[PDB]
Amino acid sequence: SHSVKIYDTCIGCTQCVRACPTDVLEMIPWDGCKAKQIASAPRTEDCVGCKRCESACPTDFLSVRVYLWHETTRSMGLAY
Amino acid sequence: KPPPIGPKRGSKVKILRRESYWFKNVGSVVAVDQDPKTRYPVVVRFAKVNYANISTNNYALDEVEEVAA
Amino acid sequence: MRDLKTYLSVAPVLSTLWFGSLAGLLIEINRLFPDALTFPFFS
Amino acid sequence: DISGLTPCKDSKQFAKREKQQIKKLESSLKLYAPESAPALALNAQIEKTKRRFDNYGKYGLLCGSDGLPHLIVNGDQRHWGEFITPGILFLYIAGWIGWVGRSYLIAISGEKKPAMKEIIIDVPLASRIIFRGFIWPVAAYREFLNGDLIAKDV
Amino acid sequence: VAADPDRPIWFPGSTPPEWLDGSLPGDFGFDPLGLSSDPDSLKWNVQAEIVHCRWAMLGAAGIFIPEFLTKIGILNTPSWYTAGEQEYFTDKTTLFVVELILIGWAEGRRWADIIKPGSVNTDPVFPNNKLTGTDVGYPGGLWFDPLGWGSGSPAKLKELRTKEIKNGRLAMLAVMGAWFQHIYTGTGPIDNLFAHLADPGHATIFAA
Amino acid sequence: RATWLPGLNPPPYLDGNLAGDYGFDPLGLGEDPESLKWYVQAELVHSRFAMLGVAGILFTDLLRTTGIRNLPVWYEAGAVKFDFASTKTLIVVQFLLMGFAETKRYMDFVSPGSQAKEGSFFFGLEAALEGLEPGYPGGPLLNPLGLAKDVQNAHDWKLKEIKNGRLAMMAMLGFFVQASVTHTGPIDNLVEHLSNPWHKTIIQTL
Ligand code: CLA
Ligand code: CLA
Ligand code: CLA
Ligand SMILES: CC(/C=C/C=C(C)/C=C/[C@@]12O[C@]1(C)C[C@@H](O)CC2(C)C)=C\C=C\C=C(C)\C=C\C=C(C)\C=C\[C@@]12O[C@]1(C)C[C@@H](O)CC2(C)C
Ligand SMILES: CC1=C(/C=C/C(C)=C/C=C/C(C)=C\C=C\C=C(C)\C=C\C=C(C)\C=C\C2=C(C)CCCC2(C)C)C(C)(C)CCC1
Ligand code: SF4
Ligand code: SF4
Repeated sequence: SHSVKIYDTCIGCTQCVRACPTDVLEMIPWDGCKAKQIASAPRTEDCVGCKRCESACPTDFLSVRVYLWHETTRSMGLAY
Repeated sequence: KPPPIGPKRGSKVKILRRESYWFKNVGSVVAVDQDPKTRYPVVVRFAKVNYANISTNNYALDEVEEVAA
Repeated sequence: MRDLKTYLSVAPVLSTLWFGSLAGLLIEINRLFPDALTFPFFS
Repeated sequence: DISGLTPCKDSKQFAKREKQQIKKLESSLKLYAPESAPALALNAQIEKTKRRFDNYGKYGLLCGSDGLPHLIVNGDQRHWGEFITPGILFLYIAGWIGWVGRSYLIAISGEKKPAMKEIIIDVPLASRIIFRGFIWPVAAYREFLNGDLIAKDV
Repeated sequence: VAADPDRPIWFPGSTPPEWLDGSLPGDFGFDPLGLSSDPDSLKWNVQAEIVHCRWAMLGAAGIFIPEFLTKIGILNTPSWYTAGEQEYFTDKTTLFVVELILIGWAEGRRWADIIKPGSVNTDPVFPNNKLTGTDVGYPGGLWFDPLGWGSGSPAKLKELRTKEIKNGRLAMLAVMGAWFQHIYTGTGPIDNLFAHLADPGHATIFAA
Repeated sequence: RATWLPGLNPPPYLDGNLAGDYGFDPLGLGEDPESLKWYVQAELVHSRFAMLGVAGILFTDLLRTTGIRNLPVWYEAGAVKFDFASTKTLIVVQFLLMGFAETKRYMDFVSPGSQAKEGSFFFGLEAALEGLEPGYPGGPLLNPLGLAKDVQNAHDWKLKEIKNGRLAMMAMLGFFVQASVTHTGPIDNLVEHLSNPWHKTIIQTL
């Protein structure tokens, strides 16, 4: 559904995923920062698009980035 | 090199990154990650916050340029 | 008091002081010099 | 006599506006005694109206067919009291406001937390600056020549 | 300017404020609102008290002495309240401008003396002249202090300066009393005094 | 020194070595140094023109009021139709000549060596325009007498100049306003003040 992307400006503060209410994100090891971790987005099918991840990305503009795309029943957040 | 690679701690620096809030604005380098594998070591501290109420951001060495002052 | 003057210098208190003084100025001008459409001095 | 407008000192409908407003204020004047506060205030407003109309007559205002003063802005020397002299009078004050504000923001710019000086207005600083905008048309001109009016990008 | 921690205060039993150490000439600790909590605010209010006191003493004299030597020590004075309506050898707005130009000189020298403690002591025309006043508000010069009484021990000077402002405070009170009297009452102040001394009961502020 | 009101320090951007300083710049106009230089030359020229003005008004009105010559009032003096020449020609001639004067003064202010070096022909006089100073040109054309041959060590002369000129400028503003609300000459207003000083002032104009 939605296309979440994490760019290489991430500092690995784990706010993107601790804010994400649908388990879309997960921190993985990395070698590009002092924290040695970066966020990944495997479960984009569970992405609703609420952008709580990028409302918590403390960078110049953003490192995590949500692109609104094909909306399915779970990205639209329907219990019916 | 083990000696510093980037600007000095306190060197007021300009941002050449086009997507940042402080583009073509000066800053104040508070730290430079001397690890020669990180992509954006230059920790800058600006005076005025961005839209997310943040005054600091990591920048690269090529995305930064020190002023003549 | 230093803090009372710090509060009197705050933006709304100083704004209402400034605009009360200004409004009294323009009011007394439009009472002493009412109904004014043209500047007749060196006209 | 320009733009097809007769002056107000020799207009008929302007005097008719005068007479009509005076009769309107006199119709509201035959309901009180001629020595009480309402009648005195009505007579004061009446004299105010009459002097108003006579002043608009004597300044050379141009009253159209509707009988109201039509201001001329084109730049006619007879009608610089309409726009150009009060326009300069405006721009002098407006640039005063802007210049004292700009010199204030530049004054607090070298502060540790400048924003608190925009909330808590430093009245001594501004008051020392509040008269510095009296000379704005020359100080601003020099700041433009010296390069201090407009900032540089870096 | 020596402190007196156990001086008599305006309101005995109360603790006077910290910014009134007893140093000043006549500080009985009367500052409930805190209008002199700051040091510089206190230094300004001191000279304000001093000059309000002195102007009010000159005012009380020029009100009551022309009203005492008019009702009994027979003279001819118009009044103190309606003296501004009387006419003289100058237009009313003219001599106001003249006394403004002449008083503003001295008051600007005072402004300088308050901002800079010693700046205006040299006569600008004759710099050999001088005012030998170290204390702000008390210029020890010839035109002000020719008799040499404004000098000496700081304790005698302090008791003399509190004598000064003690007379001046009730002078202020007396002048605004004459104001409120000539407003509430029709006649003048000394006539009000005689009407009070005739019947202290049925002569007061109360009329109903 | 004595700077224009005691109790105030002079601004640090002007002090001492300047023609009659006295430290009066409360509105921060001489804060920038080149602005101060331009304003110094402006002041000197303004004061000298104003001094010539006060002389040409006071002298003419001494001749007029006493009755030595039937010269016109300063107020109504511009519309005198001269027989040999017209005002329409005089404005143009003034424009030409005072342009050759003031533009030369300017090009010296921005470049002091100018007007005397190369191709600056003024009837072969390319030496009297040496300048020697900003605001104090010197030379046989401009100071024939040469009372102040030196100009840096002539602080007394320049101080006298600038003080008399500040006072002449203030007197010219006096002539401007005093004779726009009273519509007489300065000498008339003076002898009106020297008859009954306490009854003929500015505020005795109702
Ligand atoms: C922007 C549009 C606009 C414009 C252009 C005007 C213009 C005017 N209105 Mg209208 N008005 C407007 C909007 C507008 N109004 C609105 C929105 C309302 C509803 C709030 C009104 C309600 C209204 C009423 C009810 C009245 C007016 C009046 C006036 C007149 C005011 C003249 C006056 O007293 O000034 C005189 C000048 C001053 C008050 C400024 C003085 C400034 C000080 C002295 C500093 C200047 C001196 C300084 C030291 C510099 C000197 C030079 C030297 C020292 C350098 C003028 C024609 C009055 C009038 O007479 O109508 C014709 C009137 O009765 N207006
Ligand atoms: C002209 C007014 C005036 C001023 C500026 C001062 C100033 C001062 N006095 Mg003095 N004083 C005055 C009049 C004044 N006094 C009079 C008239 C009395 C007798 C009633 C006193 C009795 C007095 C005592 C006993 C003491 C002082 C002290 C002081 C100092 C500290 C208090 C302070 O901050 O006062 C600042 C005062 C003002 C800013 C004036 C108040 C203004 C508000 C608007 C008043 C409004 C209410 C008022 C009651 C209405 C007046 C009506 C009137 C007709 C009765 C300061 C130097 C103390 C000190 O250190 O002594 C040296 C002290 O111990 N004063
Ligand atoms: C030096 C101070 C002083 C003195 C001696 C007087 C004296 C007098 N006043 Mg005036 N008065 C004063 C201050 C003073 N007043 C002030 C500050 C005000 C403004 C609030 C007034 C307002 C006033 C009015 C409106 C009237 C009088 C009247 C009178 C007379 C009758 C008394 C009366 O009606 O009680 C009223 C008294 C007061 C309101 C004063 C309040 C108390 C003051 C502050 C006490 C002064 C200090 C004192 C010397 C020391 C304490 C004494 C004691 C505790 C040991 C009397 C001659 C009346 C009159 O003319 O009748 C002939 C009258 O109509 N007075
Ligand atoms: C200067 C003055 C009077 C001056 C009078 C003059 C020149 C009179 C001149 C004339 O009469 C003549 C000669 C002749 C007449 O023909 C003409 C005039 C012209 C009329 C009065 C001041 C009069 C001043 C007065 C009355 C001041 C009262 C202040 C009080 C009570 C303050 C109280 C407090 O401030 C404290 C002390 C401490 C704080 O913490 C708490 C509070 C409570 C706020
Ligand atoms: C005459 C007239 C007219 C017209 C006019 C015109 C057309 C004009 C134009 C004009 C123009 C075309 C202009 C432009 C400009 C530009 C610019 C670019 C500017 C800039 C400026 C600045 C920058 C400034 C600033 C400031 C000041 C000085 C003030 C305050 C402060 C500040 C800082 C804001 C008419 C007929 C209608 C009417 C009458 C009048
Ligand atoms: S919020 Fe942004 S910077 Fe923080 S861990 Fe997530 S992607 Fe990285
Ligand atoms: S948009 Fe919402 S669901 Fe999608 S990754 Fe961001 S926080 Fe998680």
